Amino acid sequence: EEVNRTLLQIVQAFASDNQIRSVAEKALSEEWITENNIEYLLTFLAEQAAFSQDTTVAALSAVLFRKLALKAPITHIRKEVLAQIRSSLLKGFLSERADSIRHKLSDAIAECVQDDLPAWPELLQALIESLKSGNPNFRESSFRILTTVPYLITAVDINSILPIFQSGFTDASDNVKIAAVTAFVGYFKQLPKSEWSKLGILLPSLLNSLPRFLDDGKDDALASVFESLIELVELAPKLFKDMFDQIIQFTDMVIKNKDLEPPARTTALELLTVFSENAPQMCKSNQNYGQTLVMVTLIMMTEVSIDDDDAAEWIESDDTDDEEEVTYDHARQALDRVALKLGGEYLAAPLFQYLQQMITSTEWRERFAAMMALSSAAEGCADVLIGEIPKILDMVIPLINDPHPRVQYGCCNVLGQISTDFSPFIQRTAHDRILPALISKLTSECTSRVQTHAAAALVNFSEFASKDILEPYLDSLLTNLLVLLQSNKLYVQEQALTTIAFIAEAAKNKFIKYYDTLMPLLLNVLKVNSVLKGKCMECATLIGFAVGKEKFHEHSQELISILVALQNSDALRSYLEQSWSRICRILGDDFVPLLPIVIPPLLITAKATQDVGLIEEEEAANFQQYPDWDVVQVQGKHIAIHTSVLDDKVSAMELLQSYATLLRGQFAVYVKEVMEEIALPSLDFYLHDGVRAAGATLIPILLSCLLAAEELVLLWHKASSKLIGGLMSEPMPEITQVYHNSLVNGIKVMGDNCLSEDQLAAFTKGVSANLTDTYERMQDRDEYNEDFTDEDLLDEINKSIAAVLKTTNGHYLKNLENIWPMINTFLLEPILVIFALVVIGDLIQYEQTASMKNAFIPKVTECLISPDARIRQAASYIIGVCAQYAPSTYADVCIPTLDTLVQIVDSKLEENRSSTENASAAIAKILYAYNSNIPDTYTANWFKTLPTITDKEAASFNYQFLSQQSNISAVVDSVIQALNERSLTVISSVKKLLGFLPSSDAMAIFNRYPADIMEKVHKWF
Amino acid sequence: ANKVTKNKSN
Repeated sequence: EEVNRTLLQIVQAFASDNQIRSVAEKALSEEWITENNIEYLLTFLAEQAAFSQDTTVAALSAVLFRKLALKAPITHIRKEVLAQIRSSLLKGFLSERADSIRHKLSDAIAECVQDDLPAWPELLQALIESLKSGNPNFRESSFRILTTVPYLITAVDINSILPIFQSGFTDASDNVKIAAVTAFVGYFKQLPKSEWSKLGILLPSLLNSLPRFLDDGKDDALASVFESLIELVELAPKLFKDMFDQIIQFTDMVIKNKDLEPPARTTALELLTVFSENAPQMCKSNQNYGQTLVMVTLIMMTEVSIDDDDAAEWIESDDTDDEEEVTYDHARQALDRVALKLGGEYLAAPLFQYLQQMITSTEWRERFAAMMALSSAAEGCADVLIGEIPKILDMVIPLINDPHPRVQYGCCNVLGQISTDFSPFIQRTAHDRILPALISKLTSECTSRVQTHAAAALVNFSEFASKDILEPYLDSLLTNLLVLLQSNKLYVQEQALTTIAFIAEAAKNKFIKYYDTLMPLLLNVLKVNSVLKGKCMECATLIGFAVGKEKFHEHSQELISILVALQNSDALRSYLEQSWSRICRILGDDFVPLLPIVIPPLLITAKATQDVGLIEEEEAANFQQYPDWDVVQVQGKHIAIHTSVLDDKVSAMELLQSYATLLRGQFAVYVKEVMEEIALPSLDFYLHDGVRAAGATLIPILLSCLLAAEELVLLWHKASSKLIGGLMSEPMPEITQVYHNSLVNGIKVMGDNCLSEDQLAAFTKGVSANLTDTYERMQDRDEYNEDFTDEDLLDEINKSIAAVLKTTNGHYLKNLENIWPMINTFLLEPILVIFALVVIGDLIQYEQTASMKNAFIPKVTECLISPDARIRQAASYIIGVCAQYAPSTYADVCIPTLDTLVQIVDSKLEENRSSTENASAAIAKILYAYNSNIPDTYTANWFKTLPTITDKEAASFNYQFLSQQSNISAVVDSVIQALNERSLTVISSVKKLLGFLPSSDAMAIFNRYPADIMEKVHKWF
Repeated sequence: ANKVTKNKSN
């Protein structure tokens, strides 16, 4: 009795005042959640939720019990008490409770069902009977429990559970249906695939139940069902195979019914779209999918400016998206997503069938839709469309002058989108059509929105246009954009500025002659609307970099004085930082005196802490609404992380990094500070990988700055050690790669013997944990379903090992022995194989490997003739390196294989020109090691593999060997080719050979060579 | 803001 009113007072104190409520909070956490009181507390809260006549106490207790029962956890609760808790929870559930309390009871009950927990067959019985209750809330609540605890589905007899769900799908109550569908999908969510076939057979009942929602006009409930179905498509797309046409046709039917509210229609579209992302082969094998998908997104794209045919409201607004045009926005993203998954082969035809027709409609909305659809699809359909580019402009460009301004904006949109998506080929070949088209829209004759969008599209075009292509168009581009600069509308001016900036960036030195007109107009705008000023300083400094320092000097001082005023006076802050940074690229070392102005603010931003809020289950989701926040669950609990702030930290770190890169020795004074207060702490930012990576790349660059100008040695020890330590903790494979790369770059900077023996040992463990977890993730990649990330990581591990070998000067062989099992497993899935071979090549570089000759040559010799070029490459290099560093413990292999090599050689094609060049070098190595001991055809074979133009270290050997007939023209050319291709003293050898021939015989060899390479030849000989 | 692009809520 006592315990009860203590606890009762506490929980009642929760609703309320700080004092009474804080006393209760402490009491709960410090006194009641302890080994000694936990079961009393859980017992209490279960009893309150079950029996309390007060709504709020009941609700709260149910929630608290749920939370605390995890943490306990339920497993360490005494059997007698579990049972009592179970029985009261259950009695409460079966009693008369408000809906939301039964929900919370259900959630509490779920915490009491567990693999290790004793069977609770009274629950099973309660659920079965509740499912048949005439009270919807009982039925709904039971499916909810089967959602939280899908294992219970396995526990019921299969012939009971099946009709339970079938009744569920078909229930009179919407709520019950939604919960049945939720429970049904939850099963697949939670259980192994080997359990899936047991409920999979229910899919047709579910699909067949769906037309009922449209009959009754229950579209909100439809949307929820569509959301469950979307999750099921991501889990088991192939389950939908047999009834694919029916679900396609159904989503079609919903979307077209445009008396329905948006949610049913947007979720139906999503359902359709998501098949392309999870079962592409399925979509592609069915012409109906593509046709339906195109047709419905085209319908939805026309849903703009409704009830406003003149677009007055659109004409009058800024250049942002109208948040009321939801289905339009959805349609665009969907077409884009499917095009990107399926390609043009499959969608262009159906797409264009419709566009040809919509371009000609008298309804403007359809002519617009056409342009926006093309815009959405062009990237994904590039494989086909990139070739039919005159045809596309023939459709679009006529519309640039449509009576309706929104159709015009639409056409500008396409010219913009494709300038990006088909770049750089479109800039080269359609400039003569695209630029005049966009330039004509800049005139003040057109509407603000159109002038702006045409100027936006000129950013897309410019980004990939060489200065020479833009040159004849600059005066025209510029005179027009100046007028836009004089607009009354802020967004027109802001666009004008950005377009000029980016045109100047592309124009480079060709912009020098426009600088005197622009620069004063820009200075005037600044001396006077935050974004205007920012875009204005951005325009100024991009012009500055375009024209170079000398020209920039006519206004740099004044510009700098304005920036100072601006900086010390929120989107502006970021334009300011970029501008200062760009001035540092212009001014070079002359920036040094400005570091004390510019660096302090960067230090503040780059010192941002991992802004975490240890957060509550409910209190998430709505925290998630904000683009600037995310929530995850890491080790059970919920964490709110301020994402934007951490993006900004990265951006600042990238600027510090770029100052350090440009200023070299002159940045040294900041190295210790940035290293200890920014780079290093950033590795411990487990919630944001950008930070971790940005911290990593900063390290070698900081070291290199201090080098150029004891401390250095300390910092490197600290930095390398945290890098190394990151290898055994870092969860994200892409980051792990950055660390290895970062070590490589560190080692390269620091030089000889930069690592200590313990570090070398700690590295090895990290290398092993990395290899182990890569193996484990990869041995995971079906009945129900249709990774360079991994390849890239292994690529870099190769580099770090190599780098470590080199700094240790061999000594790392010792440590390298511990991961030989690991290496060996890899050697005998192509990516792991390539890796292994690459490692072995490095090993030999430092005849102490005999211990393993027998363990690998069997696989290497196999690999030589592999269908895979990357394997042959790595293999041959190994055999060649054998004859170089281990001449004698390897002969029985090298000379036999030698015929294999003459065959692998025979190939000379971009994709494998690299592999055959290694083999070529590999045979020249064998010919060297065992020079007059060979059974000589060989050398004349080898020669016919010249020239070597791609692999540099290979080329380096071959021409060294060449430097030790009427082959004379092929001798020379073999060299000119290597030089000219910049792949590789053999010159000295050659001049002597040309000595052995007349005036006229000598000259004639170069007779084939064009002017430009004869310039080089003169400067080589 | 301030090129021609397509947005993304996937």
